[PDB]
Amino acid sequence: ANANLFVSAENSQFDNYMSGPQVIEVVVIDSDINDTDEAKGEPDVTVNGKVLRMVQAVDGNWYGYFADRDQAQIADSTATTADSGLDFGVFCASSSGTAALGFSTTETDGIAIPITIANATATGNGTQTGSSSGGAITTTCAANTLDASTANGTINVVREAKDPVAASGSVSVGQIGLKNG
Amino acid sequence: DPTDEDSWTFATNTKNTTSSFNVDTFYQVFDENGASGGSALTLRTTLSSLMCEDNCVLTLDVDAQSSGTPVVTIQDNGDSILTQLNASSNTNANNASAFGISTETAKLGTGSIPVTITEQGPNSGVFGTYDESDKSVLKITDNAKRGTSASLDYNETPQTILVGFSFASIDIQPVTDEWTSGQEIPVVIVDADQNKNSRADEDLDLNNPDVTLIPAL
Amino acid sequence: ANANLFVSAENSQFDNYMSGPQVIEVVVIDSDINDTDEAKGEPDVTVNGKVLRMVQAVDGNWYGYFADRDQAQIADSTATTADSGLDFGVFCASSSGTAALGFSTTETDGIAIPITIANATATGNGTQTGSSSGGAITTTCAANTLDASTANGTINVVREAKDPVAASGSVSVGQIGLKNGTANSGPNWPFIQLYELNPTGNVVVQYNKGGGVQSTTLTFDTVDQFAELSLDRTVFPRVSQVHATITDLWLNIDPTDEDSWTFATNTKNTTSSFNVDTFYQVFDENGASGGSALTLRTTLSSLMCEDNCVLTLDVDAQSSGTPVVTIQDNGDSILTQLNASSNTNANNASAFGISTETAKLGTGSIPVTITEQGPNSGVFGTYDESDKSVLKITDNAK
Amino acid sequence: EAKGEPDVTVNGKVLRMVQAVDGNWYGYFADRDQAQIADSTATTADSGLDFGVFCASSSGTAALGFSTTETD
Amino acid sequence: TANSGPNWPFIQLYELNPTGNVVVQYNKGGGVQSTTLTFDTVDQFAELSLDRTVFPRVSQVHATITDLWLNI
Amino acid sequence: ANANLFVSAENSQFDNYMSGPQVIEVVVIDSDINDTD
Repeated sequence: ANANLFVSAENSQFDNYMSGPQVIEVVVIDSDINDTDEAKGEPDVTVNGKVLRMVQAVDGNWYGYFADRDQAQIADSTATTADSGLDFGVFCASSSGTAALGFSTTETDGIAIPITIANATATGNGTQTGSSSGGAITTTCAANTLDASTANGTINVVREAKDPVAASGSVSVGQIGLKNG
Repeated sequence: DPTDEDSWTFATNTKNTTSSFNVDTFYQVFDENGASGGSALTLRTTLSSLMCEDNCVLTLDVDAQSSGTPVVTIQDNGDSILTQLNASSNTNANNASAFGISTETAKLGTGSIPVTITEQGPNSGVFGTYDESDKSVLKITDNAKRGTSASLDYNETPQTILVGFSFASIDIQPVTDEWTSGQEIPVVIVDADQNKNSRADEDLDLNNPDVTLIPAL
Repeated sequence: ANANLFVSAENSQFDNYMSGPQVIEVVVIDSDINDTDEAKGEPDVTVNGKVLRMVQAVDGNWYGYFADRDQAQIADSTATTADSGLDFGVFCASSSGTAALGFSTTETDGIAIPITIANATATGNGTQTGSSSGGAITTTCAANTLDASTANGTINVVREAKDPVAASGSVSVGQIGLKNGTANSGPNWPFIQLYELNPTGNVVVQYNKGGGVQSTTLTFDTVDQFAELSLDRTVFPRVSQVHATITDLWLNIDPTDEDSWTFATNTKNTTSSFNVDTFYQVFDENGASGGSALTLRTTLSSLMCEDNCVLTLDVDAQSSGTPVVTIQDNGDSILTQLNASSNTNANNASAFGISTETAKLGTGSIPVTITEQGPNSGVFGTYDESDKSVLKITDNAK
Repeated sequence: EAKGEPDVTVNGKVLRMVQAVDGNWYGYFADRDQAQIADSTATTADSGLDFGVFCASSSGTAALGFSTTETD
Repeated sequence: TANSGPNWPFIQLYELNPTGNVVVQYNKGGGVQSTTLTFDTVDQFAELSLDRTVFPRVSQVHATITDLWLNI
Repeated sequence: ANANLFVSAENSQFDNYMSGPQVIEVVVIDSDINDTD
């Protein structure tokens, strides 16, 4: 398990394999950045050399969730009703990170946010259901996309998530700037 | 889910021959505490594209030799909501095709034996049909015949569920050479037919009608 | 004990068994969430896969209390007067959590809150006394139920509860939203969450944290295989103290307090109306009143007692005319010589009784009191802290 | 910062701990009968073995401002 | 206000068993610390020692008393 | 990689060579100065 980095797929029994539409949790536990009332720096975590953005939680631990792009899209197409079966929520482009989450997600292939689309435009508002075949995600998401959402928390593949650290003094939500924690 | 306890529900009846019917797999039709937790959505035609290699499908055959008496039935437990949809007096609890899920009757209705498994720990990868009270979804029928069997399949490797009886042995064990007045010595019975639960310790209580035999002096 | 999860029933001596109407305390102690001025997230704790709601206290620890649904209901039916005997207070439905406590309790079989019912309606106001048989709890509780309550703190099965953390700035009462946080005298804290458990079946308590999960498994079964009595010596001289120690898991109802039990043990009282009986908290651990005496003899079968909840005594076994054992007051009981006539003396065990409770614990019917050696030990004794036993050998014994 | 009181027990009963300026937690206890017997010698206040004034366990909330109910 | 105020310090009274053990526990994450003490008469640890055997005419008599009981 | 100083061109395979119009990243990671408020 190393010392300070924990990854869900790290299992000796299964020889560190992962497969299918599964989500992988990355946790950092370290005493250097464990405080929640001071603005310590986000820990620098990468998968295949690309940056993984980590949110601090109330236990003083840093969380991040990732999955394969095509498997998330293919699995999400089965979820015909929202927040049931394998729903990853809504597929947004990498550029949408700043407008939707409030921080940059540009070194990722795409993000999956738990909202619903009210105004199903072709461009500015992402894809609710995903593609049965998969591929590149190109539809973007904006700030007006979040406010118009009529049902939050539509992700069903992660259900037990720790509370993001609150905004006090110098500290932002999740210590990295989530718009709603 | 890496943070939660994962629940899966299967349509396993391999002898439902209705043209519309197919063996199928569903995700989170229940919770780990036996709540609703959402609708049932088809996964059968997509399992090829989600990296499934003969390992995402559960099938069951209640009567393998077609003797007329079904060996295995299904029952409710603490991690599922199963209901007897045919409540007619003409049938009983040994009819596996008389159970279904009430909220999801298109694909998990009468016939099409629904079977539910639950994850033993948030991020373990080990699933079971038992609940925390040790009550399995799958039970052997009360009128089952010796020698007959059922067949359960995961990962395209079937296993037989054989029904059999066990010879018993009783033996009083005197602590020393002679049993004298005012001394407790053990009496030991070995009969596998009274071990009806492998996850629980069982007592031969007079008052329980389902304990069929009790020692007597 | 794992690292950060503590469950009361976790005892190597008794092999993690639990039985009867007992309440179980779950405590989380961790340095990651120990602060009380910041809004840290409730820790994620489940029993048999169902959510356990945890309140933060002033020591920076998270508490939750649970019990079997049917055993709480059956035991509560014995408590005929409020806040005496085995009272769990009032039984509310799962939906009532939001209206009564101020937060959701929907993944539970029922909740037990410490109030009293003023307006005993059929629907909107819960059950005061519980069912002798048990079953599903369907009566609901509302916000107007709390306000109309005329006596708060009626739970007697949990008596030593830590103070809920106070509401300052972003922080709510108990950090999860209790509507009134005065412990052991208020209408919300403590409260017991009811779960339907399987006799002879396992009970699993889990805590999910970053870097791995802690579990504790318990067994729910009759526990007469761990129960025994020990005496201090083999042979007793004439004015000796008889120091009797009882170990019984079943007798530790309160996980936070020192449990007191009182017995009518005279097996030769032959009066037709008389029966050997068991009473709960007729005294304190400090020898105070601590409530009335309420019958448990006809209910012990339904509370999972298998030949292990009954104390009997025979003062003269060989009927020689001289009684070997008598009884005396000590620091953990209030015993009185009701026959104070000069014609009798202190060797007459039948001349002692309890003054406040004379129907069933009067003259004759030798009352015997035991006290728990530690809040959550399960080891009881007749000795007090001055080493004065209740049971003494008579001066003229043969 | 408002850190939680550490959980300290004597013979299984809770000991209430006060924080001091050195960042340490303190508590003081004694046998009940010995304090009472010794206090009877102190006929003038704040001289000899005076423990001050003896209060009941319930008095903790009204006098100190926090609960002392698991004490004698 | 310490040692001149009405609340600090204060002593919590406990009923203890003569010739019996007294156990102090602290419960923290990752294990518990315990310390056990005995409550009994302590005249078996008490003695007086003098600095010398023979004393000349204007000597100091240096007497040392060790007694657990005397440390109130 | 030392302890607290990271330079992009530090590659054992290529023997710490650099060439051409390339940009080089220098990163300092230390717990003494890691705060941002």
